[PDB]
Amino acid sequence: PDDRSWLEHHVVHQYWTARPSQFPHSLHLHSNLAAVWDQHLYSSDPLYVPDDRVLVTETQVIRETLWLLSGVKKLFIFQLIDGKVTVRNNIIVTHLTHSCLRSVLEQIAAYGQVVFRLQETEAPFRTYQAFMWALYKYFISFKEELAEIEKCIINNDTTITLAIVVDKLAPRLSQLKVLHKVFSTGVAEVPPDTRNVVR
Amino acid sequence: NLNAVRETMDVLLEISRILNTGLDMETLSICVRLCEQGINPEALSSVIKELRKATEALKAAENMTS
Amino acid sequence: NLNAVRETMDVLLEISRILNTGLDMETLSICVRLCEQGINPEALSSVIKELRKATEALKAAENMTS
Amino acid sequence: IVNLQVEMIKQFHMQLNEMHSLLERYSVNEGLVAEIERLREENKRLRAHF
Amino acid sequence: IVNLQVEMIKQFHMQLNEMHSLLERYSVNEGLVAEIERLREENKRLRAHF
Amino acid sequence: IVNLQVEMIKQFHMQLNEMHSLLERYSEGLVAEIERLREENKRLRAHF
Amino acid sequence: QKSPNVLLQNLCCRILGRSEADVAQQFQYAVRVIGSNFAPTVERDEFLVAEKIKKELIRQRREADAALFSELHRKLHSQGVLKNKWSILYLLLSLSEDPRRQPSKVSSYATLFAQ
Amino acid sequence: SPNVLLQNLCCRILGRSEADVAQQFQYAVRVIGSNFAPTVERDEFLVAEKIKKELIRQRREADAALFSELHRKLHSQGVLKNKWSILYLLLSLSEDPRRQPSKVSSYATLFAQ
Amino acid sequence: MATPDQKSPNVLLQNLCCRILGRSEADVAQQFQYAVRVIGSNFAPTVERDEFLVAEKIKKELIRQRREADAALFSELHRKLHSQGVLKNKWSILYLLLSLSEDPRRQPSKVSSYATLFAQ
Amino acid sequence: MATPDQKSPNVLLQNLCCRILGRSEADVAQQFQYAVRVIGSNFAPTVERDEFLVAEKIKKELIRQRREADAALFSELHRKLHSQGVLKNKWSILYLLLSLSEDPRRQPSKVSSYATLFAQ
Repeated sequence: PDDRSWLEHHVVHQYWTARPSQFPHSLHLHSNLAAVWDQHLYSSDPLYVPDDRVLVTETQVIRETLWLLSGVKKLFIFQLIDGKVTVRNNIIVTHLTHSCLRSVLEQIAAYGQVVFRLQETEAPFRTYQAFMWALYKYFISFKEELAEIEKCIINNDTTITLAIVVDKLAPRLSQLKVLHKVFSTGVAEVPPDTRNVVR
Repeated sequence: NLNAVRETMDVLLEISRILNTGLDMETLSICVRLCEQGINPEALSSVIKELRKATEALKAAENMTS
Repeated sequence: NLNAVRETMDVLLEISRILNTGLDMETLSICVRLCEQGINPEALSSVIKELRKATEALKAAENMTS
Repeated sequence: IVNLQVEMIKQFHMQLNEMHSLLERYSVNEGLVAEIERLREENKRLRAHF
Repeated sequence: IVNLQVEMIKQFHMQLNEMHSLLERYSVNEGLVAEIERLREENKRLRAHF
Repeated sequence: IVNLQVEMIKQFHMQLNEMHSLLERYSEGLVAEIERLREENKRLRAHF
Repeated sequence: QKSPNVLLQNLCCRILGRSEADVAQQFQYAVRVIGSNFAPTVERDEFLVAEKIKKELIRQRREADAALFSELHRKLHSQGVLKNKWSILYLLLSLSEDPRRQPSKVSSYATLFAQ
Repeated sequence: SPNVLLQNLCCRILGRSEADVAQQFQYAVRVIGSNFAPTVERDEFLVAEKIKKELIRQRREADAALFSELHRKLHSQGVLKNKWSILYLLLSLSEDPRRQPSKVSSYATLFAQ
Repeated sequence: MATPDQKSPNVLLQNLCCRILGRSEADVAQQFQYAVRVIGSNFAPTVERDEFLVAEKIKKELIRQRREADAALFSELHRKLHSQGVLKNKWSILYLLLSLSEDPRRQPSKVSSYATLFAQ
Repeated sequence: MATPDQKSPNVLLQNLCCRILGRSEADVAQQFQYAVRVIGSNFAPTVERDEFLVAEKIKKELIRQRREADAALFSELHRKLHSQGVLKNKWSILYLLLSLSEDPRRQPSKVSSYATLFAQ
């Protein structure tokens, strides 16, 4: 286990495991904004009981976000409850406020929930088969860009921030929003008991 | 009050005798006074049990050494 | 009287064997003598359990040192 | 439970007394302290007599 | 169970205090050091007076 | 409860004995030091 | 008003018939027990303790001891001298012995640890 | 003396000399010296019935009959003064052969050294 | 993680001891040590960690003590507290309060002065 | 045939402690001593030594936790484990698993930092 533990320390921390991975971070105000905010909260309200927050890396958050956007189910940070992607409440990042991170992750989770509903499609009929095929082609096109982003993240040569990733996905995110609305109207709005001809 | 205390002590002695407690008049009176003065009955009972156990151990030691 | 003691010891050994108590004739006789001498059965049971645990620990130690 | 508590307390008291006696036996510079005091008294007597 | 816990804590405290007192009484070689210093001073006085 | 009490008493006894042995081990040295210093002073005097 | 400790010591000396010097270990054990936190007595209610004692005596077919206990309890209640009747009743119940059951003569084996 | 008899019994059961069982003897002396509450049952017949029921519960009906016969023989022999106490002890020390002995984990041996 | 400058458990225990005993912190040092020992001991889980179960138990206990009005008041106060949502650990506070309830009819067994005898 | 050097229960317990704490064996010495004290303590026999009885108790406990699906899954897994026959002490492992089960519905009573005081 010692050699394996050394690799495990050097192969990316088990933070994705429920074991708390403590990672060293800069205590600079701009870099320790989460810690400074915790300190201010601790200083300001004598009734404030510190909730257990999980520290996640920004790169780790980005990777998990890409995996969610890649349609992966059973994410650790974003939990799927009743088909709704929900963020785990005990997650914090060094550079974001819990509320700000929660808001951004909530927007991402809403788009992920849309994808998830779209991801569940079985294709039982010729028209539904064609819609599935087109959806698959769209998802392929999106996964290509997602894989390129993941490759750039893996190279780790350049600072990639969540804002940069969101901006890169902005056209794709707009296309996804339009597709979600169109799909909801074309399929989700169709009553289940409608005749296949009527559907 | 004195007559009542004497009657209570006599009643306690009679109860001990019927129950074969092994308490004498002085020990029974002391226990009654302690309980009336607020002594925890569990502490008093433990003390009485320990004294009886010590007397039985001393009698067993005297019979084993003789 | 001797025949009665022998019969009682044989019955006790048979009972221990059928019940898988693990007691030998000497240990059973010692336990019977202790009970006849007034030993508290709860204390005796605790002692028997502790003695069995000690015997198992001693047998394990003897097997490990051999 | 009361009987168990009382027995445990009695055993604790007995064990404390036994430990006191054992520590007195094994710690026992007291005899050495007494012998040093005796040697001090003898040296004081030798100083007074000289 | 609460009573048992409290009794155990009380017994632990009492035993710690008893151990402290026993160690203070029996370890305390301070008396032996003082008596050795006294015998040294008495021998020094007996040497100066001789 | 009886089993717990008996086990606790046994463990207390064993722990007391172990602590006694450990204190004896951790608390002859004086005699050896005295002998060494006596040897050294006698050697110094003889050499001198 | 002799302190409770001195009274308990005198009581122990009187009951055991030994000098204070011969009961030092037993005195220490008693002091440890009394100062030790003890679980609440089985019954801390005078009427509940009396009813439990009556039921236990009737179940053991000890009607004479039950009648004697009832008479002593009536006398104690009418006398009104004791402030904490429940404590005395609990003590008496805890010290009760079945007269039919031959006092378990403390086996000489207890002497082994006395030395 | 009862103490010497108990020591001999311990030595015989453990198969070790008296000097090797000193800690177990001390533990036994401590257990015996503790004040015990009165036993639940001091009646020979109640103890015998409890022993019979316990033997029957282990589906050992033959062993239950053997136990009842041995108890009858012991009662008629009149050698034991406290039949109820001995019967209660035997019942308390009885082990169900069907219930796998909770094997004292080897881990206890680690501290023995 | 918003940890209010919560004076250390030692300081809180000292303040509690001083308040309950009515003595200064310096006079409760032995009691402070006892408190630290008690607090440091592992306690079995509380009988009930459910707010509604604790409320029902409190109501039943108050009714058994013939405090039906106090039971209704407790239920209303509990509803108000639950709606307020200020407390993070409602179950713990409810369990503590239930455990600390005292029957006014049962004369407090005045802790005999005798406990002081063993302190010497 | 040199049965893999299954390090003695003390060494295995030390490795387990190191794994659970995420620290080296040298950093868990006090915890190792605590473990040795616990392991040397006499533990009462398990309530149930029957594999099928233990499985039924687990199913009942899961049903009490309103986990009926988990109770069925547990019964099926227990049947499969019993049929596989790889484990020598099925009753002991079942008792361990029952002791280690955690109720997802009971909000974790966040262990007050004060518990660390006794850890030293």
